[PDB]
Amino acid sequence: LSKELLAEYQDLTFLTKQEILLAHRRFCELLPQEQRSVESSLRAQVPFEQILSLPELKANPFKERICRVFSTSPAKDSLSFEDFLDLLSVFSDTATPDIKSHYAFRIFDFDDDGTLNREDLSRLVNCLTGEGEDTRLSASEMKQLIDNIL
Ligand SMILES: [Mg+2]
Repeated sequence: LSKELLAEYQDLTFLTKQEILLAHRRFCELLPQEQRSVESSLRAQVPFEQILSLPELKANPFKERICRVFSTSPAKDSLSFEDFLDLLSVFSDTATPDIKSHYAFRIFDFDDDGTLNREDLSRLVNCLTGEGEDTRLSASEMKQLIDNIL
């Protein structure tokens, strides 16, 4: 489903509390001492440089998409508390795969036109099949199969 499903989650609290505890400390480890107080973390965002610690984003080198797409801020390089938590919630593959699809989709979808564009289409079957590997090789054959399923 579209942001319609997640829209209901964020507007709620599907996010656990324990995970938050870790963020308060575990993360404050990379944040200055004068910021160790979660009090300044609710307004302060996590610098991209430090975010490199979160493997969740490792999915794509230039997470620049996570900042702008996942978060709506001018910096576009500092995960803010706001969504940060909401991310862990929506990132819950509890329900069917549909939820997961939205997770990886929105993240991989930088344009967000309403479907998988050449941009996502690649990064997509790329991670699954494995760009430049055994599966599909260097070529446009990615259209033959993708078109065979559609
Ligand atoms: Mg797209």
